[PDB]
Amino acid sequence: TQTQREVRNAFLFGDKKNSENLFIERYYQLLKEGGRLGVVLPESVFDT
Amino acid sequence: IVRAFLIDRLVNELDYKPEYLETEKEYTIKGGHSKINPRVDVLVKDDK
Repeated sequence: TQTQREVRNAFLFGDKKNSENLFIERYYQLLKEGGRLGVVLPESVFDT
Repeated sequence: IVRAFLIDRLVNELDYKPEYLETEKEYTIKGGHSKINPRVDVLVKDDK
């Protein structure tokens, strides 16, 4: 609860309780223009 | 000194989380006259 409330201002989809997806937003926040991203995301990102 | 005491009392006596707190926030919209772009002394917020 407290952690979710403390982080739902720095992410667009912080309200949604899918905190696993927050990492992709953090990946965008970290990568510079033209950077490369490689992840091991599960299938739920792709199909659900 | 008074600013530091206010910060201490707000974080501890007023039971407000230190993350929800800002000290200096410049405003070039000329919100009054403190500096060339007047700023704040203490600001605390909720989850927004």
